Amino acid sequence: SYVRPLSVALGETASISCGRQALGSRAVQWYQHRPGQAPILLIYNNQDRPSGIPERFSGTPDINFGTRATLTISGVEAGDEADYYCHMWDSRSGFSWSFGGATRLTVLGQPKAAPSVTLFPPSSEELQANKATLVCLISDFYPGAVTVAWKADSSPVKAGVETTTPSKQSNNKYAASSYLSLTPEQWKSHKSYSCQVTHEGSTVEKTVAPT
Amino acid sequence: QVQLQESGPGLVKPSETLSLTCSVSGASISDHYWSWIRQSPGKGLEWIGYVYDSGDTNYNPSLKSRVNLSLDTSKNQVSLSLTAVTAADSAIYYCARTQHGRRIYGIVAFREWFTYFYMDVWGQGTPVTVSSASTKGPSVFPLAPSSSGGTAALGCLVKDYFPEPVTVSWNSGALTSGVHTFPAVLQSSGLYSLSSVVTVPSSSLGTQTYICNVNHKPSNTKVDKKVEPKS
Amino acid sequence: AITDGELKNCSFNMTTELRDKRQKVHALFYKLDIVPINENQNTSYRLINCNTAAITQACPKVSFEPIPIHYCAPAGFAILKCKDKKFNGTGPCPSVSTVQCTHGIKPVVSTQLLLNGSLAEEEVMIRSEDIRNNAKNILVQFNTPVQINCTRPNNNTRKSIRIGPGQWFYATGDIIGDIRQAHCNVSKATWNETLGKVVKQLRKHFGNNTIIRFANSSGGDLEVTTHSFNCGGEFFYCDTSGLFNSTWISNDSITLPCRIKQIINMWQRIGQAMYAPPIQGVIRCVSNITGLILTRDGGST
Amino acid sequence: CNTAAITQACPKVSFEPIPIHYCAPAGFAILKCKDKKFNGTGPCPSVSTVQCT
Ligand SMILES: *[C@@H]1O[C@H](CO)[C@@H](O[C@@H]2O[C@H](CO)[C@@H](O[C@@H]3O[C@H](CO[C@H]4O[C@H](CO[C@H]5O[C@H](CO)[C@@H](O)[C@H](O)[C@@H]5O[C@H]5O[C@H](CO)[C@@H](O)[C@H](O)[C@@H]5O)[C@@H](O)[C@H](O[C@H]5O[C@H](CO)[C@@H](O)[C@H](O)[C@@H]5O)[C@@H]4O)[C@@H](O)[C@H](O[C@H]4O[C@H](CO)[C@@H](O)[C@H](O)[C@@H]4O[C@H]4O[C@H](CO)[C@@H](O)[C@H](O)[C@@H]4O[C@H]4O[C@H](CO)[C@@H](O)[C@H](O)[C@@H]4O)[C@@H]3O)[C@H](O)[C@H]2NC(C)=O)[C@H](O)[C@H]1NC(C)=O
Ligand SMILES: *[C@@H]1O[C@H](CO)[C@@H](O[C@@H]2O[C@H](CO)[C@@H](O[C@@H]3O[C@H](CO[C@H]4O[C@H](CO[C@H]5O[C@H](CO)[C@@H](O)[C@H](O)[C@@H]5O)[C@@H](O)[C@H](O)[C@@H]4O)[C@@H](O)[C@H](O[C@H]4O[C@H](CO)[C@@H](O)[C@H](O)[C@@H]4O[C@H]4O[C@H](CO)[C@@H](O)[C@H](O)[C@@H]4O[C@H]4O[C@H](CO)[C@@H](O)[C@H](O)[C@@H]4O)[C@@H]3O)[C@H](O)[C@H]2NC(C)=O)[C@H](O)[C@H]1NC(C)=O
Ligand SMILES: *[C@@H]1O[C@H](CO)[C@@H](O[C@@H]2O[C@H](CO)[C@@H](O[C@@H]3O[C@H](CO)[C@@H](O)[C@H](O[C@H]4O[C@H](CO)[C@@H](O)[C@H](O)[C@@H]4O)[C@@H]3O)[C@H](O)[C@H]2NC(C)=O)[C@H](O)[C@H]1NC(C)=O
Ligand SMILES: *[C@@H]1O[C@H](CO)[C@@H](O[C@@H]2O[C@H](CO)[C@@H](O)[C@H](O)[C@H]2NC(C)=O)[C@H](O)[C@H]1NC(C)=O
Ligand SMILES: *[C@@H]1O[C@H](CO)[C@@H](O[C@@H]2O[C@H](CO)[C@@H](O)[C@H](O)[C@H]2NC(C)=O)[C@H](O)[C@H]1NC(C)=O
Ligand SMILES: *[C@@H]1O[C@H](CO)[C@@H](O[C@@H]2O[C@H](CO)[C@@H](O)[C@H](O)[C@H]2NC(C)=O)[C@H](O)[C@H]1NC(C)=O
Ligand SMILES: *[C@@H]1O[C@H](CO)[C@@H](O)[C@H](O)[C@H]1NC(C)=O
Ligand SMILES: *[C@@H]1O[C@H](CO)[C@@H](O)[C@H](O)[C@H]1NC(C)=O
Ligand SMILES: *[C@@H]1O[C@H](CO)[C@@H](O)[C@H](O)[C@H]1NC(C)=O
Repeated sequence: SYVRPLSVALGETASISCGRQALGSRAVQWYQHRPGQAPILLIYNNQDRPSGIPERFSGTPDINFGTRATLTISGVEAGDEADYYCHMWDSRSGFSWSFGGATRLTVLGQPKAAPSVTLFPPSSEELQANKATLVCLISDFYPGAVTVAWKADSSPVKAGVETTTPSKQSNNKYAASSYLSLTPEQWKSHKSYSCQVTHEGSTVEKTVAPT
Repeated sequence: QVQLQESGPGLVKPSETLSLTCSVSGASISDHYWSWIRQSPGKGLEWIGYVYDSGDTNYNPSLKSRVNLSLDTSKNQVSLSLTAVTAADSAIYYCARTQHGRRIYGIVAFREWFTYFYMDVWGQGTPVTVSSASTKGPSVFPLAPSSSGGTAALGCLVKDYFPEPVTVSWNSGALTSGVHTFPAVLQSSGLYSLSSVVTVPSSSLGTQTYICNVNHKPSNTKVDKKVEPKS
Repeated sequence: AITDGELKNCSFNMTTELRDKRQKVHALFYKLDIVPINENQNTSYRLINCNTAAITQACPKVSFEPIPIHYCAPAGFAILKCKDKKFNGTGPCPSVSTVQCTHGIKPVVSTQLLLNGSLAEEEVMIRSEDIRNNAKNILVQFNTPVQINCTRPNNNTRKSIRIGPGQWFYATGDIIGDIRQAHCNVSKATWNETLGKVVKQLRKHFGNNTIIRFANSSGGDLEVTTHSFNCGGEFFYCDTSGLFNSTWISNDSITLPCRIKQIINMWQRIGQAMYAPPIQGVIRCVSNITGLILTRDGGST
Repeated sequence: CNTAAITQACPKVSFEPIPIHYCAPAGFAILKCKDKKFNGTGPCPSVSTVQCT
């Protein structure tokens, strides 16, 4: 149905149990899936790792029945965090069409990264189009949990605010963006506009003003 | 060295015949297996069916009635058809090369062996959104640099459009350093909006003629725009 | 589950210790021990014996392994042992000795194939009551023993379900592990060699040169058609078509399919059937195939 | 009921012990130790023979 969560300390090995355990002799495939990217299989036949896969990942070989197919990851790092699927093929069960229930691996102890905020005033061409949008961009922040509050001078806006949920980038840090839709007259009236981003206990504010 | 490319429409009306195509470059299509997998947000990836090299086919029991596969011998293309699409059928579609596996646990003569498949090579995947909404072209507005030394920030804005995705390049892909394309945001209006910024040195700023190249396949629109400081 | 079943998963209600209470239990059974109660067909089954005779469960402590038994005669009587190597069925035995008790004779109940018996010395022996008459069987005794390995790979389990005050019924517990069927192995080299030595002694009674073929059993059913025997407590029934499938004129081990039953009526017993309690774990027994029991097809050839 | 079955003792048979004499067959004999102070085991100085106890 939905994903089951797993948490591991950074740099310490971890074992991923496999749901729907086998009834007879089995050949298991372990797939690594990142949101939005193509799944990469780590183990095609229990202990067989295709070329290019690091030696840190390993799986249990069904030499004597009664063993439980598990996925062992040594030196757990940021890149390991992902969803892992256990495709089961046992002798008793029939054709296994569905993959296993997802297993969300999270890496604890990751170093926090301060967010890099960049506020952009509306373009002149957008103002000619009789529309205005303030664009607040947040990059390279971990953990990926931020709150965005806009303000005008002092007052908070609280209206016309649209923010993306944080998404992981190739840097293994998150990236989020917020958009404030405004009318060109409202952009010229106020003295300045501020984007406030709160990450953990810290808060960073950037300001832009009309020319 | 095998590469797969999935070319899909990206948008299809509900209750219509969705179709895709899986081009292959590594090896011939008559020597391996070809399987399609779809992944939707909030749901686990789903194996829908593989393609023989000859090209009998089996399909997942859930979608067995609405899916039809086919393999072209003249062109290394694996085509997937799907009827009566709905909002649920929208998801990212992959096509991977599947290999045959034979697990022997008893005496071969009395059966006692099952075939197990595994896909070692995957494609990049093409998204497909199913909705009655029409296509919408993106409005591109340049973001002027903010003007310590010598880092500077400029970029472009891609206003409301539909549907995903949008490809952004700079100088026709001439610049790759300091390029960060943020994920889009879905507004209540029902159109996505994304930004793309580039970090360049203050110096260089003046003048290097930075131009962002935008492309929206469903809208059939490819747009370029210049970015330069404003007084 | 499986697509395109010798054993079946059966549920049914059985009495408990208390007369008023009942219990529902599930136990695995073999196809041979059960018949459908409908044939129309629905799918309610019953035990194969309930229609003909009652049934009793063999106590779990007693063992079915044959041990050497010596038959003795009382004082005033004696037993004469014929020590003639080449001694055929009947006739005058030149070398005779006297003993009070016979050698260690194991009561191995088998069919088709003789197991754990005593090997004939010198040449292999062909013994019959009337070689000219096809109706009478043919006893064969090997000089060199062939080896046969029978196994039940399934890791069965014993389910002890009480069916009354003191009464205990031992049902099969779901199998643990793969589902494989029992089978015996025989070395094709030794069996082809041993079978060739048999045809040489066979031609001594059917002409120094003649066509000698071998086919599978085509008469009777159940016990007479399969190499039935016991092994660790489970009763095997093997198809011997692979062994008697040749034609003679002028390490690649053979395999035999074996099916199992738990309800049996041995020695043509009419009125009493026995339920062999399941044997826990994997079963494997290595036995000696020392003799055979053949029969001609007859006809006007 | 949980362990073993049960049977009702017939009402006519009585459980009162009556004197029983254990006899040995012809060719055998029973030796009775008539030593008053005779302990468990050991040599019995005074011995007699009887066919039944
Ligand atoms: C009476 O008579 C009967 C008839 O004669 C007789 O029947 C026999 O019964 C026995 C059991 O009772 C059966 O034994 C099993 O046989 C299996 C298969 O063995 C053969 O095939 C495999 C696979 O061959 C393919 O793969 C290899 C490996 O890469 C390739 O090199 C080959 O080229 C081949 O690939 C081609 O062919 C494929 C088609 O199959 C194609 O798909 C492919 O594309 C290619 O074209 C070989 O590995 C075997 O060789 C090795 O083993 C044999 C047997 O021991 C040795 O003699 C030989 O020297 C080699 O060492 C052989 O050729 C066995 O796999 C099986 O053992 C597995 O299963 C058991 C239980 O399930 C496990 O406990 C055990 O651990 C084994 O599992 C391992 O392997 C699987 C799959 O690889 C893994 O998923 C698993 O995790 C585990 O991995 C571990 O072991 C690996 C190697 O063992 C190791 O690499 C790993 O690192 C890890 O440690 C079992 O032995 C036998 O098949 C019957 N025979 C017949 C003819 O029916 C009966 O026994 C007789 N006896 C009686 C009655 O008493
Ligand atoms: C033709 O002749 C052939 C030549 O003999 C025959 O081949 C014979 O085949 C039979 C099977 O049909 C074999 O019998 C079974 O063998 C099993 C495997 O033996 C292994 O274990 C041995 C244990 O070692 C002990 O004994 C050896 C003997 O020398 C001794 O050296 C050693 O020190 C140790 O004391 C080992 O020696 C062997 O090498 C093997 O590795 C064996 O397990 C079987 O025993 C079972 O089953 C029999 C019959 O069912 C019972 O009488 C036994 O008591 C025992 O049952 C108990 O143990 C089971 C183990 O799982 C349990 O499941 C049972 O429930 C039961 O447990 C209860 O009782 C226990 C004792 O009271 C309690 O402690 C428990 O708590 C429980 O209450 C069985 O012997 C022969 O071995 C094999 N022959 C040879 C030479 O190997 C062939 O069958 C013949 N063909 C025909 C058609 O007749
Ligand atoms: C399965 O079949 C094989 C087929 O050979 C069988 O192996 C043989 O068993 C016999 C016993 O039945 C063995 O013979 C004995 O061996 C012992 C130990 O070496 C000797 O002490 C014995 O000597 C005497 O007894 C003989 C009669 O058995 C007399 O002829 C002789 O004068 C002596 O008094 C006797 O030779 C024989 O050695 C083995 N064969 C081999 C190669 O080991 C095996 O026993 C069978 N299995 C079962 C479970 O029955
Ligand atoms: C076993 O050998 C004896 C030889 O002593 C056979 O006895 C003779 O058998 C023939 C026919 O087979 C008869 O014509 C003779 O009259 C028999 N002689 C005696 C003294 O009875 C015996 O038939 C052989 N048995 C088998 C089954 O071959
Ligand atoms: C048959 O299955 C039983 C399980 O019922 C196995 O017995 C277990 O063996 C493991 C060893 O791997 C032990 O850790 C367990 O404690 C055992 N459990 C019981 C209940 O016995 C047995 O090993 C299996 N035999 C075969 C040949 O596969
Ligand atoms: C039956 O099983 C026995 C033993 O389980 C087999 O004897 C083995 O034979 C091999 C040669 O193939 C030897 O290497 C082993 O040492 C033998 N083991 C023992 C215990 O003697 C025998 O070959 C099997 N027969 C068949 C037909 O499979
Ligand atoms: C088992 O017993 C219950 C209660 O007596 C009864 O309703 C049910 O039909 C029985 N089922 C079978 C399969 O005998
Ligand atoms: C005997 O052999 C025939 C093949 O000619 C086969 O169809 C039949 O099932 C066999 N029957 C027995 C009892 O072995
Ligand atoms: C007999 O052997 C032949 C030739 O190998 C084979 O085709 C046939 O299936 C065998 N029949 C039986 C009953 O084993």
